[PDB]
Amino acid sequence: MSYNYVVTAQKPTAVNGCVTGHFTSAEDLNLLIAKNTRLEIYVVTAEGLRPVKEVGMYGKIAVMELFRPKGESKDLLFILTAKYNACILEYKQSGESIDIITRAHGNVQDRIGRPSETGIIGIIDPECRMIGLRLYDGLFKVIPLDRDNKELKAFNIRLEELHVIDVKFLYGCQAPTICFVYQDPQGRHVKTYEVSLREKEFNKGPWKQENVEAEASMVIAVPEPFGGAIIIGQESITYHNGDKYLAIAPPIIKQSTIVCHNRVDPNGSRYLLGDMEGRLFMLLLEKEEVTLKDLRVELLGETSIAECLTYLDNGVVFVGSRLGDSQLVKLNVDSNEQGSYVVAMETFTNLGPIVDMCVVDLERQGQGQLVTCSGAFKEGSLRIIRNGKLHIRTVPLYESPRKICYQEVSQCFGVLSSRIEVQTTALRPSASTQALSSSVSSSKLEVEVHNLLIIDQHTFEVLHAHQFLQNEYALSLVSCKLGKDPNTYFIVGTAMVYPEEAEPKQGRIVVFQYSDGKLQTVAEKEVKGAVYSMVEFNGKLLASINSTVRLYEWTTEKELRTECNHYNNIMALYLKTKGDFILVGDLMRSVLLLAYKPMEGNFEEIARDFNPNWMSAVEILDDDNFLGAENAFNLFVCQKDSAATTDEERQHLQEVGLFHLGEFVNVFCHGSLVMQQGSVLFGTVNGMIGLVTSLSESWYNLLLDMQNRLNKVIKSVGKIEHSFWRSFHTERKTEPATGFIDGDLIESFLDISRPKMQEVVANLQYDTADDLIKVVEELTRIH
Amino acid sequence: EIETRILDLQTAVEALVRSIRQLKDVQDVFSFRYTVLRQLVQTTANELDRMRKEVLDISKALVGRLTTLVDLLLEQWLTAGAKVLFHLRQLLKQLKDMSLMLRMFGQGVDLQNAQVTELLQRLLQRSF
Amino acid sequence: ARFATANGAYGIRPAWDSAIWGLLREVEAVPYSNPFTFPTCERLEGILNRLEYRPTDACRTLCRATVAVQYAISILYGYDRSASVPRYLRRLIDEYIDLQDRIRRLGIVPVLGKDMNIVQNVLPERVCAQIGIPFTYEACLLDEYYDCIESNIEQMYDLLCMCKECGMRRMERFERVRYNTIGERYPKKKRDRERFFEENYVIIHSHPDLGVLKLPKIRHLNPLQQLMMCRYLSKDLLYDTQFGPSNAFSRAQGVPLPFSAVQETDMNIAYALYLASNSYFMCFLLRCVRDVLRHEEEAFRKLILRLVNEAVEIIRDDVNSRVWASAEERDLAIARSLEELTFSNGFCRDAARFLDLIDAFHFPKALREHRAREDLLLHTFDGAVVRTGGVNLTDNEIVR
Ligand SMILES: [Zn+2]
Repeated sequence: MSYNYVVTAQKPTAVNGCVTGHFTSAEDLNLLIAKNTRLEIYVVTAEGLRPVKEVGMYGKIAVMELFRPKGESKDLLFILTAKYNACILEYKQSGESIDIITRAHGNVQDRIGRPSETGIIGIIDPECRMIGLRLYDGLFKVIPLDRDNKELKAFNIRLEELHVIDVKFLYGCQAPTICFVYQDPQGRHVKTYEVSLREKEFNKGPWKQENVEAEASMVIAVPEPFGGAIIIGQESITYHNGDKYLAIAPPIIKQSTIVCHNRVDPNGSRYLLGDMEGRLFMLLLEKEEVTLKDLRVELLGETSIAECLTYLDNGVVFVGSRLGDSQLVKLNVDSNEQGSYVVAMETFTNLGPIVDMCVVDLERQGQGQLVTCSGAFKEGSLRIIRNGKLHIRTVPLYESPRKICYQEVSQCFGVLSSRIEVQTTALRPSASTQALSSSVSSSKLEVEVHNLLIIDQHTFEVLHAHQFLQNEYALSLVSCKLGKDPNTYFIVGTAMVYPEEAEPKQGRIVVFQYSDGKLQTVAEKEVKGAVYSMVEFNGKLLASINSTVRLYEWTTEKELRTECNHYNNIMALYLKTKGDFILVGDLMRSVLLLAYKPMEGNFEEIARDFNPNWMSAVEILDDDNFLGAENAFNLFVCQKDSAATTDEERQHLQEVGLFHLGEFVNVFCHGSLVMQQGSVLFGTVNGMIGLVTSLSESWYNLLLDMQNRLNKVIKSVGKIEHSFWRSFHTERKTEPATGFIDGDLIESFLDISRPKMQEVVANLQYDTADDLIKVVEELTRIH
Repeated sequence: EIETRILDLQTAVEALVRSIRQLKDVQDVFSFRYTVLRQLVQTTANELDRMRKEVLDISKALVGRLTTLVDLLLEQWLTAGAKVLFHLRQLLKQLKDMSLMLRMFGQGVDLQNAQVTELLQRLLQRSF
Repeated sequence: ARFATANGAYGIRPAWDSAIWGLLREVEAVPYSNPFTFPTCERLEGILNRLEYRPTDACRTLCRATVAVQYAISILYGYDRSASVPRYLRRLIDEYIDLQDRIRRLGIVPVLGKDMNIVQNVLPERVCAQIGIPFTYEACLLDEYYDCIESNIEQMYDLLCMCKECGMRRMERFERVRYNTIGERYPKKKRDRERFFEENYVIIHSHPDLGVLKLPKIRHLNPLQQLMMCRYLSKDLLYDTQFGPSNAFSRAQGVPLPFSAVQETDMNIAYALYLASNSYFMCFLLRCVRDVLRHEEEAFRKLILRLVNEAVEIIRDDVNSRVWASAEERDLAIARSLEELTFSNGFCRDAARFLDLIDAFHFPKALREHRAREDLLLHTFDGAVVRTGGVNLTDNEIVR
C-alpha cells in the first residue's frame, strides 16, 4: 500500500466564529475564539486576553453558541461539527484539573437531503428551550434541551419556505418563535412561526410577511426592551417589531454589504456592525418612551476583514478576521485627530489564506524559509515562516498576493498581485503604488488591476511593479531559463477578461527578464484562452491554454513556438512535472497523467483517475505515488498500476489512500524546514502548514496499531470517534481512512500519562515502553 | 409452400422493422426541426412523407402476403401467422401514434389496420 | 361475484371496508392514472386510524394489518400492476436505453464527424469504460454513472456550444476557482443572468419529506420552459407528460425535456447535444423514481412492523383471559410467528406468510365472507398468487 504520514507544523490560525459568555466561572467573563478544528478559551482582563486552555477537537467547529440552561451556574456550549457531530460541552476544573466534560453528544446527520447554499445555521432560543438548526432546504431540525438529554434527540420539522437566507429566535415571546428571511421567486420576505416542541410542528406566527430589500441577509434579535428583529440588507436597514416598519437608507452602508453583527449592551440599545471593506459601523437604537424612536449609522473606524465581532469589557471590541490577521481594537469615546474612534492595540497573526509559497534557502544556503503569499484584499502580505515557535516576519503588500516564484541568480521574488480599483481611481494606496520604479505593458494585443511585484531578498521592498494592460488577469508565474538561453526569465501567464464578454477567450504569454535595476519584457505570444498555469518541462515551457495543454519550445531568436498538443481536459488548472511525467490535474476530471515521447513528438495519456471529484491542488510525490486534494477537505494518493493484464488497468490509477485533512489544500511545494523519506509542505486556506512524509511498511504497521490503541485511551471532546473524523467524506461516499497516519494523534504520546502509556504499549511488542518514546521523538523532529 | 411462407414473412417483417425505426428518427429530427419557430424543416418534411409513403407501400404488400397466407391455410402455422398479424397491428399502431402529429399517412395506417383487424377476426373465428 | 365484497380472493377478511375495496379495485379498473396521485404511506396511515369496525379489538387491528399489507403489495410490490411505482421505473428504463440507442444510431445516414464523436461520450459503453464498471443495463442507476455523465455533458457543451448563456456558465467556473482559493463564496452581484435550472428548488409531493431534489444541470432550458419543467417534476415526476392521456401532445416537444435549442447554431449539432441533454435528464428521472420507490418501501415496512408489534402486544391479554376462563394454540402460534416474520427485504413471501398466518388464525363468522357477502348484497339492494406476482424489489430484476 502507499505508506505516508501527515503532521501539522503550524496549527490552524483562521477564526471561523467566536462567542462570549460566562464559561470558566460564574463571575468571570470568557471569550471563546474558535479557530477551525480547535476552540480556544480565554479569560478577559483589563490588561488583555489571558489564555487558559486550548482544546483540539476532532471536527470543524462550524456553529458555536454559549447558552445557560435553567439551573446552571455555568454556561454550556453547543459545538456542531461540519460533519454533523453535535455535542454539548461543559467546563469542569478542580485545582488545575482543567477538563471539558461532554454533557450530551450524538450525530444529527440527515441521511437524505440537499445541503443549503447559505451554509449551516445554528440558533439557540433565548429561553433555552430548543436548539434550532437548519441543515437542508425545506427542513428545520430541532433538538430539545430537556434536563434529561444525554443523547441528543433530533426531530426534523417540515418547513414550507424553500430557500431561507437567515433564521433567528425572537426575544420576549414565551412561545419560541423563529424569524427567517426566505426567498420567494418574486423577492425575499420575512415571516415568523411559533415552534412547538409538544406538537412537533410550527404554528401561526406573531406577524407576517413584509417585503424586505432584495439583498436582505441578516436577522438581529432585539431584546425584550424593544422586541422584534432588525433585517439588515445591503442598502436599507429595517425593523419589524409590531408591524412598526422603521427603515433607513444611510449612504455609507451602500459602499459594501454588512457581514457580522454584535450586541454591545444587554439593553440591546447598541449594535456594532462590520463589513468586509474593513469598517465598524454602529446601529444606535435610540430608545423611545420602551419602543424604538430611530435607527442611525456612524462609522467608527477601520479594522481587518471582519469575520466575527464580539464586544468585551472596557470598550475593547475583538475583531476576529479570516482573510487577515486578527485585531483587538479599542473604542474611544472621543474622536482622534484622524477621524476614527477605533485604535489598534494588539495584532494576532493569521497566515491564511495561503495561496502559493516556495521554500527558499537564503540565509544559510540551508534550513530554508517559507515565503508564503498570505491574505487577500487589504490584508494581503508576505509571511516569511522560518524554523527556529515558527518565526513569522510579516511584510505587508496592501493587496492580494496571487503567485510567487524565486529567481536565484537575480536575487528577487516575483509576486503577481491585484488591487481592487473603483470604476479608474485606486481605493487604498498599496505597496505597488509606492514602488521604486514602475511601467505599464506596451503590448498592443470594481475592476481588479493585476501587476507583478518583484521584491529584493534582503530589505523586502518592492523594487519594481510592472502593471499589466487594462482588463488583464495574470494567473501564473515561473522563473526558469528556457532551453539554450542561459538567462533565467520571469514568465507571467496573462489572460484578457473583458467585462462585456463572459468567457476569457483571448490570452497572452509574456516573458520578462530582470536586468539589474530595470525589468523588461523579452517576447510575447498571444494564445486562444486563459493560461491557467505553466511549468518548465525539460527546457520547454508547458502552458495550460484552457484545456489545450500545449508545450512551447524556446528558439535562439527569442520567440516561443508550439510543438505538441492535448485536448482531453476541461480546464487544466494544476500542472506539476516530475521528470517526464506530466500531471494535468483538472477540475472535474481529477488527475490525468501525461507523458512526452521524444521519438513521437506527442503527448500520451498513460492513465486517468476514476473519480468525479473537484481538485484543488496536486503534486507528484514519487514516480509511483501521486497525491492530491479536493474541495471536500480530503487528501488522496493515486498509484500507477505498473504491470497489469490489460491496458485498461494500467490506464486506471488505484486510489490507495484516503484521509480527511479538514482543510482546503491550496499549494504543494517540496522541501522541509529542518536543517540538513521526503517532505511535501502544503499550505491551506485556514493557515495550516502540514507535512506529507512517506513511510516504510514496517513503521506503518507499527504506527497504525499505535493509532488504534491511542484511540481507545485518549478520549475525544464531544465523544467523536477518531476514525469517524478521518473518514473520506464526500457527498457520494464515506470510506474509512487508509494509507495515511494522523501524526497529531501519534505525537500525543509525548504527554499522555505514564500509566496510560503502559496501557497502550502493553500489547504491541514489535520485534517497548521507551522504545516507542524514542520513535515518536524520531517523528517529531521532521517538522 | 408451407415453410417458405414463414421464411418470407419473417424476413420481410425485419425489413419493415428496420425501415420503421429509421422512419421514426427522420421524424424526430423533423420534430427537432420543430422549435424552429427553414430549408431543413421543408426538406425533412419532404423526406418525411417519402419514408412514410414507402413504408406504407411495403406493409400493404405484406398485407397482401398475409391474405396469401390465409387463403393458403397447422397449429404451428396458426401461431406463426398470429405473430405476423400481432406485430403488424403493433407496428402500424405505432405509425398511427406518430402520424397523429400529422403535418394521409395516418389514414393509410388506418386502412391497413382495417385489413389487419378483418384478417384477425377472420382467423380467430376458425382457430377457436 | 362473491369476491366483490371486502373479502375477495386475497382481500381483507363494514361500510368503511366496502370503501376500502372500492379503493383497491379502482387502482386496477381505471384505464390509467398517475401512481403518485394515488395515496402514499402517510395517507395510508391516515385511513388506517379512520377505519370503522362493528361487533375482539385485537382482531380488528389484525384485520387492519391485512389492509395495509395488501395495500403495500398493490402500491409497490405490484410490478406490472396498474399505475405502480416500479412500473414507472421500468418504462423509463426502456426510454433511456432507447435514447442512447438513438444517440449511437446518430450518424447512420442522412437522418441527422469528430463533433459527433464528442457527442457519443454519453453512450453507456463509454461511461462504463471510464468508471471501469462492466457495460450493464443496471449500471445507469448507480450514483457514479450519474456523476460521470455530468462531466461528459459539460465537456460536450464547452467544446461545441459557446453561446451567451453557456458563456456565463463557463465564466462562472473561472471566478469560482478564484473565490474558493481565498475561502469565500460566489457573490450575488451577477444575478443579471437568467436563473440556471440547477438553482431551482423543487419538492416531490408524494414523499414530501424526501428533501429538495438536486435538479440536474440540464442546459438550454428557456426561463419560461424552466418553470413548466420544474412544475411537472414537482407534481408527478413527469408522468403526465410522458405517459397517460394526451401524452402525444407533449411528445411533440420531447420525452424528458422540451424540444429546445439556441439560435444561429447548426441544427444537426443541436439535435445531437439535445439527445445528450435528454439522456442526462433520463438518468435523473430514473434515480428519483428509485428513491421514491425506496421511501415508500421503507415506510411501508416500518408501518407493518409497528402494526404487527401491537398485534402480539394486545392478543396476549386475550390469551390470559381465555386461560382464566385449540384456539389458544392458534393464537400463541401466530403471536410467535408474527414475530418470526421480520418482513426483511422474501419481503413478498413474509407478507404472504403473514396473511396466510392470519388466515390460519380463526375468526368469527361475523368477520368471515358469510357476513361480508351478506352486507354487500344489502348495499347493492390468496397470498400464494401474490407471492408469485411479487417480483424481487432489487433493481436489476425490474430493469430486465
Ligand atoms: Zn448553449
